[PDB]
Amino acid sequence: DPFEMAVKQLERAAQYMDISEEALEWLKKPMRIVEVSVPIEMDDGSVKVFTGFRVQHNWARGPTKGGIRWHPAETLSTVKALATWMTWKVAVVDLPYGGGKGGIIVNPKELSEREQERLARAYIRAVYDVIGPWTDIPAPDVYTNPKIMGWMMDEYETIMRRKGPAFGVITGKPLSIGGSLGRGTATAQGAIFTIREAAKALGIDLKGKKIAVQGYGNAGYYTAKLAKEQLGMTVVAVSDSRGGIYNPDGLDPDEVLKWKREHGSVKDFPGATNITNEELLELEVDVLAPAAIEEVITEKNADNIKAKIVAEVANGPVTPEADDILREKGILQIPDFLCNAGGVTVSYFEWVQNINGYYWTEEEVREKLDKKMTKAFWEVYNTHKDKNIHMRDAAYVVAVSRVYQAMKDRGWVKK
Repeated sequence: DPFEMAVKQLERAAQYMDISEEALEWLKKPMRIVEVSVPIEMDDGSVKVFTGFRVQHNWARGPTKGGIRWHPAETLSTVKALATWMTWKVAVVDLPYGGGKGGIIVNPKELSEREQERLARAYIRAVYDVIGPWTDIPAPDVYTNPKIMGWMMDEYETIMRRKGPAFGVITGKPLSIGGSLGRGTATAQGAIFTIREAAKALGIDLKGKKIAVQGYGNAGYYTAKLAKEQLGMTVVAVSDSRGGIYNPDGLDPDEVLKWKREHGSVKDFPGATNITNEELLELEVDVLAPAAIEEVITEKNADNIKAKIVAEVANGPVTPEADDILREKGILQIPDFLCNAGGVTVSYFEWVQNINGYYWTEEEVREKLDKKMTKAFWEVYNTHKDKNIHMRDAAYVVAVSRVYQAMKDRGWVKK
């Protein structure tokens, strides 16, 4: 059970900090869960009803934030756990946000464009009473895209009768309608900033060093590319689901992406030796950035990791036992929800731009993301050094401490 795992993680985090029992009990339960029926008209004329969710875990720090998932395997427990996880994600980077999450149990591959638009509009019509620019701001997620986000924003604006900033009700919108610059490279840019801060903390100069990226999707490719130009590092290995490649002299991320786009995979790249993901994770490098399927570092390969810095771009790619093993080896790990917090930070920036009615440029968005990521990483690392605990635990302590302080300030909990 996902919610049980989230609650267990929260209890483990509370073990390393001084938090009252009533606050822990408050945080173990989402503050509002909304389950609604989503009726749409199919192209054949029949009416189908889908199950939609909108979980608002906590809003002590501000309006809740979280994406909407369109997956056939969606469950209320998964949405609750992801909302609980969104709370700490926005808390670690000091955003004025709470935790939220949505989801519809639907297979979008079986739905046409008109049916998808009807589904988005009906979901907005169903959850309008619990969402808003200052109440709950949805976002893109798995199997959802900026097109659906724009449809949802249009439906919300139609229902609201344009009485306020309807652009700010939802993030990830297209640039033509309340969109924000720098959204495509948000996660990779945040990961690069955290990697640079980690190198500064460890005293390593990344100029001319080596990086290996596990996973070559959007985040992985942009991370490798970002690193290559901004950090000056040498990309020596990238991998895909089919396989991976290695080159001591370095790989060009643009050429690798073009070859992957042409042939469907990064395998058989010219001048590169084809390798499997398992030895790619074990390469002698300085930075390792798993940006693919989670749980890639376990008991089998934990002892064989030779990277100095492990930037968990993906969602929890390292098991807690592997976490302890790598910590014993002196390898610094950037926590998963801290390394990839650039996306939510850029969504917050988009919300600020929509609320204010004034839109920034690429440079400003990139200067603000730099400040936010640097401050969050340094706070987490200072907690690491002071409490002599695992980085992951330090980030959890920071997030839970911020949420607990916000709850105490409102008077929700008296201890």
